[PDB]
Amino acid sequence: YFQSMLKIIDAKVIVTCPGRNFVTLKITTSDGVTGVGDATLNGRELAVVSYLRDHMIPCLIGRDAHRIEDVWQFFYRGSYWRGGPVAMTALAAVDMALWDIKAKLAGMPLYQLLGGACREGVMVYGHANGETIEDTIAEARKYQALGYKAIRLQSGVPGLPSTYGVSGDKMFYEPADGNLPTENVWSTSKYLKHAPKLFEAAREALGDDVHLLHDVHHRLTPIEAGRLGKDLEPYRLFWLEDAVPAENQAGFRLIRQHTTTPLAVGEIFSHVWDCKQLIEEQLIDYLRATVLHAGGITNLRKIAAFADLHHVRTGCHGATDLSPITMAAALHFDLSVSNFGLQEYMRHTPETDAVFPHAYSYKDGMLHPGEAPGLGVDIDEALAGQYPYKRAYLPVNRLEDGTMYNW
Amino acid sequence: YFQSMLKIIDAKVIVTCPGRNFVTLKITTSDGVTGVGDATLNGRELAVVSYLRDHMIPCLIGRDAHRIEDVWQFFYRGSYWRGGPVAMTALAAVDMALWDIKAKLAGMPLYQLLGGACREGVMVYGHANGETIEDTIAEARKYQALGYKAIRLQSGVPGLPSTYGVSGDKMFYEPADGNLPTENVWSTSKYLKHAPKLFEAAREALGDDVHLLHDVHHRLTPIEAGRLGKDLEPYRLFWLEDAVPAENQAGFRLIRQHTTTPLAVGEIFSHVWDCKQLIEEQLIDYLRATVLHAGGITNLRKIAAFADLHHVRTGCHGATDLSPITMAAALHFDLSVSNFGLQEYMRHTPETDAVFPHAYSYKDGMLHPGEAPGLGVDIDEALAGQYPYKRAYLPVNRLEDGTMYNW
Amino acid sequence: YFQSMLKIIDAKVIVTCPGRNFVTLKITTSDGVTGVGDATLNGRELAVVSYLRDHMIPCLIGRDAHRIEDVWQFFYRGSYWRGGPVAMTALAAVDMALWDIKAKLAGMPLYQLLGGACREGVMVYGHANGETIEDTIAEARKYQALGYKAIRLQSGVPGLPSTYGVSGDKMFYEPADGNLPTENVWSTSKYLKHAPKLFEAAREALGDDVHLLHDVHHRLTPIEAGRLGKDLEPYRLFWLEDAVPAENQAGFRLIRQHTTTPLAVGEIFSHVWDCKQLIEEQLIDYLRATVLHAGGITNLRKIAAFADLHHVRTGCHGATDLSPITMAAALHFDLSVSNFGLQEYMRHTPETDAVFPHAYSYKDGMLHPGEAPGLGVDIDEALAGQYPYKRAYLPVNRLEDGTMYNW
Amino acid sequence: YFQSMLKIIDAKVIVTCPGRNFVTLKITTSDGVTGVGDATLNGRELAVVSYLRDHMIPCLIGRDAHRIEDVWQFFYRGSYWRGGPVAMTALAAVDMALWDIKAKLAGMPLYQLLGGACREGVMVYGHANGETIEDTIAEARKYQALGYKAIRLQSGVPGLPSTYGVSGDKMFYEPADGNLPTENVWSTSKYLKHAPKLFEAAREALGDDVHLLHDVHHRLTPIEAGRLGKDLEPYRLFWLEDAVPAENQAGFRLIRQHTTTPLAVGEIFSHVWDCKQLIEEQLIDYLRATVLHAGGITNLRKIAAFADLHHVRTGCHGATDLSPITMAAALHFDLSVSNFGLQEYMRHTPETDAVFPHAYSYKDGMLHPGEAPGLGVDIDEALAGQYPYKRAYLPVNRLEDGTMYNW
Ligand SMILES: [Cl-]
Ligand SMILES: [Cl-]
Ligand SMILES: [Cl-]
Ligand SMILES: [Cl-]
Ligand SMILES: [Cl-]
Ligand SMILES: [Cl-]
Ligand SMILES: [Cl-]
Ligand SMILES: [Cl-]
Ligand SMILES: [Cl-]
Ligand SMILES: [Cl-]
Ligand SMILES: [Mg+2]
Ligand SMILES: [Mg+2]
Ligand SMILES: [Mg+2]
Ligand SMILES: [Mg+2]
Repeated sequence: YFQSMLKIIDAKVIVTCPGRNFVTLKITTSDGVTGVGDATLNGRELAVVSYLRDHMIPCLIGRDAHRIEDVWQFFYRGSYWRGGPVAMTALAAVDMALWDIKAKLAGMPLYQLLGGACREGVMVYGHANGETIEDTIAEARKYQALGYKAIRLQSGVPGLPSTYGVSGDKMFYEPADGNLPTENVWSTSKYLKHAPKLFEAAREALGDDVHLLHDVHHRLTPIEAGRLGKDLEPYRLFWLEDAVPAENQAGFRLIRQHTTTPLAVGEIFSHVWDCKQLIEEQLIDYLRATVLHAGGITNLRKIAAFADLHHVRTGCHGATDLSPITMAAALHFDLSVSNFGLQEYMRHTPETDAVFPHAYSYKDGMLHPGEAPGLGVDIDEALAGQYPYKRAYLPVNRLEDGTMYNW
Repeated sequence: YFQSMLKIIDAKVIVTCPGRNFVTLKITTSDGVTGVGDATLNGRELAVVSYLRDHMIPCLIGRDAHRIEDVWQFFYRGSYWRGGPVAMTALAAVDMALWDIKAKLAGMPLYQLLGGACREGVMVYGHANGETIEDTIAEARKYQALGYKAIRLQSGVPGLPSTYGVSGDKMFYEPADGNLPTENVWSTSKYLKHAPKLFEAAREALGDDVHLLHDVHHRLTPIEAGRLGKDLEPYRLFWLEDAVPAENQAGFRLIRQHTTTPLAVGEIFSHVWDCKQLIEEQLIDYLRATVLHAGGITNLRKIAAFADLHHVRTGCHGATDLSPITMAAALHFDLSVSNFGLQEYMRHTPETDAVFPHAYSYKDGMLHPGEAPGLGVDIDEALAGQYPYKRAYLPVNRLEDGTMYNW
Repeated sequence: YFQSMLKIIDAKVIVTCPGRNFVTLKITTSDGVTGVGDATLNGRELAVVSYLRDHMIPCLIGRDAHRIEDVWQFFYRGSYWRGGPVAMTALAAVDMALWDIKAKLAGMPLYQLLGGACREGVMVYGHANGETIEDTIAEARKYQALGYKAIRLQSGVPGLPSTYGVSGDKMFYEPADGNLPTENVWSTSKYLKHAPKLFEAAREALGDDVHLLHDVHHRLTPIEAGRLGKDLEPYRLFWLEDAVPAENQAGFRLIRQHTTTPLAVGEIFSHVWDCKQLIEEQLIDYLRATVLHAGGITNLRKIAAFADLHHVRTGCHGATDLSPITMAAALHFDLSVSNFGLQEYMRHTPETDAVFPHAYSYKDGMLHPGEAPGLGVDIDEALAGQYPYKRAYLPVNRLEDGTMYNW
Repeated sequence: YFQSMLKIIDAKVIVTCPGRNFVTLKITTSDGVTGVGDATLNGRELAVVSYLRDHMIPCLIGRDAHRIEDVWQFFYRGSYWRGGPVAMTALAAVDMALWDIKAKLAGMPLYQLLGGACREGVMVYGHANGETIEDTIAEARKYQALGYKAIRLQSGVPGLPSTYGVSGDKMFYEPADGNLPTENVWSTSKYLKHAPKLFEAAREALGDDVHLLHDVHHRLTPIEAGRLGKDLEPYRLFWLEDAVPAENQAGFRLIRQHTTTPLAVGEIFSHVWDCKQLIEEQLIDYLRATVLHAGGITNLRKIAAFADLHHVRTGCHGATDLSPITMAAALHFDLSVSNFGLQEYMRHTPETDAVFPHAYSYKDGMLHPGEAPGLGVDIDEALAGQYPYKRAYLPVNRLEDGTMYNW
């Protein structure tokens, strides 16, 4: 035998909007084996397109496709300016595509390369939202009837025109809805009094077996989050998510000091450095970082092993802005990681599913990555060409006095 | 006078199964004085048999039997690969047997060498289990009627086919029941809601004088354990045991931060290094490490003196898989240690008692080691020969999704 | 496609002594694909044989061979008594054999599953020993002439009959040489004055390009190690190894405080818990834990990712008591791990190489795992049968006054 | 068999001055077996006499002599006002006498009850003092010629009439020489410049094999001690003792930060609380606390086990004001403790040896406790009656300006 080099002979970025924007990388190797990776960065999509097309891809051509770790370190260190959502999301696409290729050459679904199956499927949660508590609870009943064992509840705040998680969309939430960003208004005090009522009513209506989750969406200070967690303790939430802006990781110390409600954070994190203190101080229970926005399978696996030393479990973000390619990768990761916690699942539109055909599927409150070789996913480029990019921004949020705040 | 060397002239390992597996070491010295030690490691018994027969014993022959500490350091450091349950359990058998010999030469029950009696007897707890709370409480009444001042309560979790501590055995629990390991299924959420009801009903039925204990059996995360401890505070438990897997000792910081329910851990520990942080940070109230699995009388005494600097008391593990030889040693230790907390007591079968005749006995919620010279215990080798080894494993435990978990 | 279960249909333990004792596990799957793992625990070999044969293997038969992580967690948690050198070495054999199988099914050398190659080969060091400094330096010149870029130097201590690393063996050191353990005598003060002279002369003779290493072999206290490190600073050692017994991990704080000589430790570690504090406090530069004694490829990879957060690099132990099966596994690991530091290499005897035929090879100061599918190694069972087990112990070490000490 | 109570039927305190003051406790049990303990508190002797005669002894009469630990806790907790040199020295006499009795009943020298021998004898150091460096070195040569492997050096400080350790006594130092306390004058600056010259010359004259020690005698601040330790590093002292007054245990942090010279402290300590921080922070290498002044065999053993977790070794104080009864006890302790470091040995006068006949003896730089049953020591009461108490105080020390300072 000889070392086999499978050269990368081509790599391209495809942009499509089958209901929302998605950016995809497709790598082709010498013998025609291809791999794809998601590179979608909601609301800043084209920055990642240029990062890939104009800078990374020309360095990728002609490389040995087998050298996954080396390529990862090459782009991570070689950019000189290190990390960040654009670079790490661009790197995630490369990593996903190379692991797709690796598993195809091995003749196995990717999870078999990552340690094999640790569970029979991946528990998911869906998204119950409504303008009132009553509407939110009605939506949650539908998720129960659908076999979901875990449900995130989000309700409008009385006295506020809008809040995170509440829209006309039922089976998903699709926030990037402005040709310019939608402006929202916020009151912490109104929200803090209301949230516990939501869960009080929800437990009464829905019973104790179902797992209930809530996303604070970055809107509190640590002492307010400690209070909110404490008020929510009687309802035993599965997690309370993104309670406070987390750049200052020590901010979670006060929360942890004042409540036993479990804490989750990090859908926006792009590297281990965004959560190292959170994890090593046991300040959170679930890490929400994803293969898409934190640098691929390669990096998320490393982070998850670190998390497992500190009683932290995975709770990967799963909003519609992560394409089916991310979902495939995420599911191979979730099926094989020992310290799995929960997987978010917002349904994509039928058009998105058709552009990104995949083997994964839902059954009885669980997703499963399927048994096809590779990620078990691809892009239909002809169909993708029928849905041109359309600019869309995430909303922003301001205080009652106009102060710029967190959405 | 001259230094007297009492040479070890023989040492052998006897395996017997008078109801369950037991491994025993018997050392003979030049003048015929013998000592025995327990070497039983539930579910991995024969690994310790080989560790002793094939490696340790040949180094033991011809040594001065008086040099207890030196022999201890010889095997502990000399194995090169240090500690671990197999090695420390093997070393525990040696240490117990040498202390048996030492006390016999001194003409005294062992506790007289270890500082003398500090109490009139050793308070014990027994094991009330039942499929329902009602059955568990009925079992606890029987223990009260038997004079037990302390009782561990364990109840089935509704919606779960089985849980730790609950079986058809009443006066004891005998888990190693599989020719292969029994698989169990687990739900933390079902358990967390149920456990407090058990103790609410138990206090109402049983009154406030009796000490009530609970064994979580490794199944929670620190934040869940903090919650469970908090929910149990109104019932004033004597201890809440093995709340979380303890390899990461800092994990107990969150528990201690959120509850005043007293904490116990460590039946599986094999050395001081498994609990040094727990003790020095005052993260626990009772250490459950035993003479059998943490390296004998010599080492447990050292650990207990360290524990006494930090308000930690002994709460030695006492399941049926510790033979009467361990029980004898444990009782000499418990009677003489100043910072004694409680001793676990599961009754052995009549056949086990006959194979291991002993002076210790139960009366009015207490055990006492007896006044015979030595440990006050021996093995009847002829009777032991009538009960051949039979393979039996401890159960395992998995989450609802198949994830490998803690039993 | 369907989930493919490749059942384990057989597993056996083979013991052989082609120059020294080796224990091997061989797993056979339904279609005849086999994998092997090393289970050798120097000086306590047969304890691991029984741990595997009598307890683990019967649980292994009929399992899905693809489920590597699940099997790992099954044995690690399921033993109930957790970790320890016997259990983790037994588990390492299972893990190595399953990864061998996985890579064979994938049609790839194992390193391709673990991230691909990160380097063109694996830098090694050899072992220069001699009774005097002059003899040690003469031996080091031979290693230089052999293309070794890194060399460990160990010299006799004047006034002491023997010391670690110094024997009649030149291309390797084979300590387990007693039908009972050889007793050695030790003086720290003689050693502390002498070691720096060794390296002073060595730099003068050998130049500055070559990497020089030293193994303290557990013999100092932290303040003595700080002094020794300081005295060695002018000679810029690659690492100073096992300076102090490391059960108390905080012991390395004083060393780190007083010297910039790089530190390595952990050939004896069996799990991440033996080094978590060392790593997270940046108290060491190289972790010496191995796939053999710390629970296989699966676990060492996890530990290495943790190490990479803290500037720690791998420096895997490589003495002759790790069989060629471990070496193969270690090399696949070393080639693919990003934070590689150095690999120890003691040459095996020709008879050992013949019993364990392998693809890895040495060239110009580097080893390379080779490109065969799997680990690239196997056992020749017929030849192995010609070399029956022969009992052999590691030496022990005592102070000048007889006190039991560290070898 | 029945529990045997050996009642204490009498206990008395004998005061004698065979060269210096000694206080002794003698306990008699029902069958005539007796035990003795030292209660000497240099310079405050009669306070301990009254503490015993007037308060403790009447509570002792009629107690079970076998209950060593219980008696210890009885006096330690029961005094209400806890610890202190008077109470703990009084308690030490009781503990020594009870352990003497216990070993006599067992028919063994005491070390056999405390774990057996860990070494062939107990390394000691003697006391070289002189007015000049030259005289000090001349005295050290005599100790070498006597087979001492370790020697404390103390020299006069030029420009100062006197300093600690320097007197007309050669084989010992006998400071309590005032019918009122002798006043001394002190200059730290003169001392700091001089001490390193002493050891520079001493190494040159005496060679590198011999262990050299120095007693700072409480006279520096931490930053000065750090400097002195640093200046002494080239001469590799065995220890630097009592560098700073140690009530503030954190004071040793600065020393440890600035020097690798090993540190010893604690001849004056009366309980574990005087050194818990020193030990747990690894701020010292040798604990100097003794069986006499820190509460007997029972308590020193506990402290030594704690010390062994932190790389601390025993370095028991051994000045002439500890009677041969303490020396006997100390030697049984030193022979049997695993983490032994060194034992101080100042020779008693011939008259003292005759009043306190004993089995221990010196040979080749070592003491050995002997093989007689018990402590191997007694008091000759008739001879003791020939040497009436004579008041004698320890010296005091003041700064050049009159400021009260530390002797
Ligand atoms: Cl493109
Ligand atoms: Cl509402
Ligand atoms: Cl046997
Ligand atoms: Cl082990
Ligand atoms: Cl019930
Ligand atoms: Cl076999
Ligand atoms: Cl030499
Ligand atoms: Cl009197
Ligand atoms: Cl006092
Ligand atoms: Cl002078
Ligand atoms: Mg969110
Ligand atoms: Mg338990
Ligand atoms: Mg080594
Ligand atoms: Mg002194």
